[PDB]
Amino acid sequence: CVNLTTRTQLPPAYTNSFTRGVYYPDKVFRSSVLHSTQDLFLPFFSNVTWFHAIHVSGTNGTKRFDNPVLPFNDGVYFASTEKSNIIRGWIFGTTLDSKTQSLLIVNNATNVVIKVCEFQFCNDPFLGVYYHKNNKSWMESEFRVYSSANNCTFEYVSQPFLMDLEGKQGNFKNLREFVFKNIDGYFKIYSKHTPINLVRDLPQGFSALEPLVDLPIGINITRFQTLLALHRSYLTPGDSSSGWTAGAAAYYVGYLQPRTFLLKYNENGTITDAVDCALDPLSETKCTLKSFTVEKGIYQTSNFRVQPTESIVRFPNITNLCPFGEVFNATRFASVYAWNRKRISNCVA
Amino acid sequence: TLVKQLSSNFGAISSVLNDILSRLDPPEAEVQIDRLITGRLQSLQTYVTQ
Amino acid sequence: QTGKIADYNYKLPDDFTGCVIAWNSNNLDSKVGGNYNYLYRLFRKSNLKP
Amino acid sequence: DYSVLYNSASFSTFKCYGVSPTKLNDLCFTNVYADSFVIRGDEVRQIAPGQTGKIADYNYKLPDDFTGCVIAWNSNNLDSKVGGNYNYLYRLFRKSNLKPFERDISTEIYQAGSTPCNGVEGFNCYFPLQSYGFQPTNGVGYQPYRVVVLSFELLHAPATVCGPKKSTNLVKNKCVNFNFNGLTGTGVLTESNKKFLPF
Amino acid sequence: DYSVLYNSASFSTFKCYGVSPTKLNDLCFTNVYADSFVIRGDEVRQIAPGQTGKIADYNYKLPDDFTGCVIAWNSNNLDSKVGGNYNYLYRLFRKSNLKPFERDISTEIYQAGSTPCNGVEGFNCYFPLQSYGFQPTNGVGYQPYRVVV
Amino acid sequence: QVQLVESGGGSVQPGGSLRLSCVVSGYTSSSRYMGWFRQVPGKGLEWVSGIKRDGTNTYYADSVKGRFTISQDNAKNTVYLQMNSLKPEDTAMYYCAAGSWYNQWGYSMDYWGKGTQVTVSSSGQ
Amino acid sequence: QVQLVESGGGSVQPGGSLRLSCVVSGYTSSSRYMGWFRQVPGKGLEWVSGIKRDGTNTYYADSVKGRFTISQDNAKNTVYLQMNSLKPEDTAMYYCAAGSWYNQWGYSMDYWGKGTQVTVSSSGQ
Amino acid sequence: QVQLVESGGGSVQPGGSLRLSCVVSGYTSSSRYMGWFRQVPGKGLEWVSGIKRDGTNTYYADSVKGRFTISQDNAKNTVYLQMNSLKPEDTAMYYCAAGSWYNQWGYSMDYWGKGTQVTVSSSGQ
Amino acid sequence: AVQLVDSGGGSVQAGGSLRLSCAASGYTYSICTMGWYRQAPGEGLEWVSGINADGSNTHYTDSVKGRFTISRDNAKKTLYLQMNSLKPEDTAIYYCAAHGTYDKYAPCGGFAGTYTYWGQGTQVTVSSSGQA
Repeated sequence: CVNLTTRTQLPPAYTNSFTRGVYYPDKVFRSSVLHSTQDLFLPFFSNVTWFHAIHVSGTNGTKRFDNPVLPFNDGVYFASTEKSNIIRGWIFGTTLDSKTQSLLIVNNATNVVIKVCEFQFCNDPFLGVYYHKNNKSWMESEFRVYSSANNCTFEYVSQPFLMDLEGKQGNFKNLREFVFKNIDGYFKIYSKHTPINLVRDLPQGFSALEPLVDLPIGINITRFQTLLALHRSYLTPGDSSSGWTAGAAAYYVGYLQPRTFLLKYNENGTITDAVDCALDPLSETKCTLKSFTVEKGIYQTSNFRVQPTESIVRFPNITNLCPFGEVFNATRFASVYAWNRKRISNCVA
Repeated sequence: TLVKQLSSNFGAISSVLNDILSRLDPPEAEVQIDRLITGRLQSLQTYVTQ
Repeated sequence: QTGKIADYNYKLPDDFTGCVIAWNSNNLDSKVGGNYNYLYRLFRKSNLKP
Repeated sequence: DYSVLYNSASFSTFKCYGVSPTKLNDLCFTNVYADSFVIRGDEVRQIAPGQTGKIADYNYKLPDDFTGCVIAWNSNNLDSKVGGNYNYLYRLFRKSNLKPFERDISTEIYQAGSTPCNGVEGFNCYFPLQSYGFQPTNGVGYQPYRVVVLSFELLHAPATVCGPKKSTNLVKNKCVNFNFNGLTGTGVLTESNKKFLPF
Repeated sequence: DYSVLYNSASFSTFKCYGVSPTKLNDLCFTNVYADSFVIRGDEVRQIAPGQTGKIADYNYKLPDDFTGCVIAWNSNNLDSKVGGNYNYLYRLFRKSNLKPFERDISTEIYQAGSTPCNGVEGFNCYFPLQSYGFQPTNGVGYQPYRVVV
Repeated sequence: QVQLVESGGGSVQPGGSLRLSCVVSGYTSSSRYMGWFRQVPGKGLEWVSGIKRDGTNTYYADSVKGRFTISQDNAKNTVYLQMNSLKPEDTAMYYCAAGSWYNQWGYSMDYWGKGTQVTVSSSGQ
Repeated sequence: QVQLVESGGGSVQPGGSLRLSCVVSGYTSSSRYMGWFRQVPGKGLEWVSGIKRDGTNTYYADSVKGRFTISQDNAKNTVYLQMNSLKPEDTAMYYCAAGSWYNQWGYSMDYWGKGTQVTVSSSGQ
Repeated sequence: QVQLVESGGGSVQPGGSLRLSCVVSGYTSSSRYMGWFRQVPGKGLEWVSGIKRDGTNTYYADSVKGRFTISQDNAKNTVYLQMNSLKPEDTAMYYCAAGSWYNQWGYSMDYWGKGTQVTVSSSGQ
Repeated sequence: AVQLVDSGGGSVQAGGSLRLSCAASGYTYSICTMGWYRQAPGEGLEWVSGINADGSNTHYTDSVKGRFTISRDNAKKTLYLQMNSLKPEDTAIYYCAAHGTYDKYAPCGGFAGTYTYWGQGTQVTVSSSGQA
């Protein structure tokens, strides 16, 4: 484990979720229908924190990146805009030191690896070498993230999903969306990869993430953080003394919450557009009428109740106290062989 | 509204009659199936009255 | 438990529902070497019932 | 697929203590543990629960409520070479009896005298291990026996290992009860033009 | 007079399935049948509608619409011997579950594996019956139990 | 799927006291019925006591009145038998059984425990 | 505690006959399984035959169907193995082991004996 | 079966420091609670402090806040009560006692110690 | 009593070669078949090389392959062996012992019996890095 040299901290930002984060809630085929589903979704038009991995700067402040530890809550929506594939995976767990259990996901460059062990994760994990003059440019040092790999419960390997990137130019080329959800032991990862043309924000549109994996782990997961590949600067042409460098990259984190959505299944089994039944009054109208177009009129959508502010209790004046003073403040007590007995009834003790 | 209401549990463990049937013993599945039958009769009767 | 006081002065059932509260009475009793107003049974033919 | 195991007749011992041997392909479990080692034939009895003995007390113990199987067979073919296969060892003396499923790999000198030898070997100070003298001319009571113990545990985690399942088909214009990977129903099965997405 | 039996506390199990015991004295029945046999305590559960197990599948099965009373009491004092009472048997293998109230006293050899074994010779081919080892030292869960249905 | 765990037995002089505890694990409950039966060597099982999950129409044999008391704790899923005035015949093997005592149908003793022994003797076990 | 003692070994011309018997002493019965095994020098044991006391779950190796014939004598606590028409292959070092083949659980060859030898040759041992 | 041994008493000038040790012997423990009390000549008993083994249900009297600090050593089954800035008021006989403080159940004081004396005076004891 | 003192251990560079010895006393060299072992820190004892009492087999272990020269001198009753082309995997504690006495346990008989003779055990480290 290496504690890096000097990180330049900047305040976190925010963006607008738009109509992004909708995934196939189940593995069922429905053709040309509208389906109302209650599930953990990313609320439409939400904040979504926005983190950078852009080392390059104007020589004023360099070494800008972000790998904090973030809570998991009920779910997570990760998105990546990166023409570098420096994000390589994630870690999830409750106490990510060595104690309970931990789940590692890392994509090598040709075969993604998932493992569940009581790791000993580094305080600031990263993927070792990612520059040339070493094990090619990329290298996924599984020991730079963890030092201990004891008592493993699960291991799995499959074809990669990070390396769908096409072209390395023009800001960012492929938006990559993942959704992580840990329900009844199963860890479900949904993903979809879509070309992008703009910068600084998600693209307007609707993209239904498909299920990648439903791994039967059974761990709790309460926090996580992103695994980022970093060039190691002790041989590079630029600023090569001891430290590390990176390129240009950014990722998006949002938190799912339980919402009711209306989904449009095409003549195929494809989700085309969806409505968030709690965004605004018009959306509740659309959901109650189960349609995307509402005719002129007045519609009873929901009900309104003034919830109670507090709670009060009132019993009577509490006065008929029992005479314990006559038993705990008596001048003389009885002999143990001839103990005294007093009957107490019809009084408040 | 009539076609829907075939996806309602009406208090049973599932709306799919076979899932209840192929996932419990007869004496325990009878009550669940009776609950579904009662719900579906009520739905059909409401439809017919309307 | 068993003892002289328990078995011959005051015995509680093993399913007792009440409370026992004891506090030193050295200020109340034990004034001088002339205060011996309290007694306890030392011999009996049989153990007391609760 | 436990079949290849329980109908072979090549095993000197195939004994299960909480599950019927021939009925293993149906019962299924969350985790299985294949323990493996080598012992002598006369010693196989001690791979079972309850009994007492040198392995039962110092090398490998089974809990009194074991829920697995023991599978032992001769390996005089493989282990005893010509004049001795001393590769294998076992614990002769230990301070305390092992708890079930506990592995002690230490090489501490066992002390029985009044003075800790502390690295000295002699009277009442013995190396904790002794080696098997496997020779092909020995009696089967001393010959090598490969032993495998399959322990089964049912945790709350999603059950993972289950035996194989049969399969049959009757497709067109037949009213059939059908069970497609847990999707149960009744009806007539017909070829379709639908275009389900891969998943 | 069924009340004498019910109010005796000499029975570990007395469970009726379509009639409350307290009412049996007031009814008149058309045909009444008593089915007698010995099982072990851990198995007295299976004598009830809808249960599953060795007894409920291969030895004695009650219909789902049963109407009657199951009575069971320990017989460790008349059915277990110091040297072992091996005179009580139960079916342990069978190709299919019994139908309700269907008896089977066959003793043909059951092929358990994949070794065609017509005859006494063969591997993984077992005698279908198995004898209870009713040692009087057995835990009550393994002691004999007389059951009348 | 279920287990019953007995403890608290031993030996005591006549006229002493004891308490036998049986812990239950593996029932959805609803209508639990936990009871103690007594096995005198050379005889069969005899009723000692029984109690429901809060039902409390308890049972005690004819010759066992007064001496024995039955208690329960649903939070710990345990039942206890307080033993008092141990008269010599109370030397026997006590077993706790679990089942269901329905008002309308009857009772079954589905499961039995490991058991423990009690010795009313002048010199202990 | 228990001892197995064999007898009846020797040499015979090909196509002959032999009789290997062995006695057990120290096993409490119940479900005795006594089984004959052969050892071919340079190979592991091969099941020859086996039999349970009165359970008659007899086993005969595939290649030896008819050549062997197993029998018991429970009063004498002995097991007999008749052999007829010894082919040259049958030469091997023979043992009999004692165990217990409970039908519900499986077989374990708890104890092994000393052994005898069978020599199929044209000039004897 | 039990024996509580006190030590460390004596006399000290006002505003000084002292330390009293108590040793327990004969407890199966589980939920030990040790309590220190003080008796000024001419009245009953007043709580000084009390703790549970590893439960740290520590008690301090209103007046002794800060004056009295207390600690325990389970390995040496001993309890130490140190005092700083001894006012003249705290001159009294100090006793250490043991019992069981079950949180769901209440507190009991089964046994009491031999006792010692602490004298805050300008000329010693 | 019988003793087998081991010596010759030390940290050596990978790709090099070293040697170590076992001095045996208390028994005649020809009585017992002698050999060594190796103990990985986290794994059980393994057999690496061994010499026949007379020198007939002198068998070895294919884990070390052909990187061996074992030799026992009768005058000193002392066993020697060497490592070539050292690699880190060879890092382990090597022990010395002599066979010949193996326990004889009859069916349900007595497990207590004579046992072989072991040595002391010397540690050998193989690494490409230097030492302070």
